[PDB]
Amino acid sequence: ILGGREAEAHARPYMASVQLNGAHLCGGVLVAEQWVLSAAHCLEGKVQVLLGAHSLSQPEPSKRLYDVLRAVPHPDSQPDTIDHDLLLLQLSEKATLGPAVRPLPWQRVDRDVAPGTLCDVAGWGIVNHAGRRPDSLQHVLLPVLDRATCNTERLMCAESNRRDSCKGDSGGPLVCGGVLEGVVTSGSRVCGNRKKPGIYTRVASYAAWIDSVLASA
Ligand SMILES: CC(=O)c1cccc(CC(=O)N2CCC[C@H]2C(=O)Nc2cccc(Br)n2)c1
Repeated sequence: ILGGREAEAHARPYMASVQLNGAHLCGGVLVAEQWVLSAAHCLEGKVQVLLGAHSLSQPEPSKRLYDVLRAVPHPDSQPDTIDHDLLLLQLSEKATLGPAVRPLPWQRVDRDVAPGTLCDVAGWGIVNHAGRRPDSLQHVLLPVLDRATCNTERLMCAESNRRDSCKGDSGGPLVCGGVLEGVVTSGSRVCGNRKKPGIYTRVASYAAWIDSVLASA
């Protein structure tokens, strides 16, 4: 997160760190007891998911790491494209739920969020252009852009004027009126430059796919 603030410990109880050989790689969103949604290129052998966390290193009563049982990228995702950039991860067991670990409802109705609406993006991605990795969760509020300024029906844009998502925030949520609307893209892009808006996959565009994966296993 660039130009943001430190999040309040555990106030975003859906927030997941998606980790690869022990280190944070991507954000994620607890959407059911045993399913975290992230982005497709968050994949590249040993994948895990930390729930209930504010600090990645420090001891917290709610922190729980989990093994991943199944990794389901969207079938139409490609390693070199930003389309269909979703990934579902089934956890090893169902998450121990509490005030600090709670699934986030996702938008099932396929209407765009109103342009100008500020939505909340949280993550452990880089906080500057030198690559600094924060210990504790960060967030920033970002105004949503109309479709034509964005320029897919399946993607949505947010302003990137200093305040922005960046490397390592990929796969984490964009939240608007307490509902998940967006998942941060996992393709490379310049951050912090108002002329290159943030890109987030509209989850409502993929209600059929998600369900069809959350039916099973
Ligand atoms: C969303 C966006 O603005 C943006 C910009 C540039 C780059 C990216 C891509 C991105 O992040 N990834 C690609 C898949 C792995 C993940 C990553 O590289 N994870 C990571 C690496 C080092 C430190 C940290 Br913390 N995380 C997104």
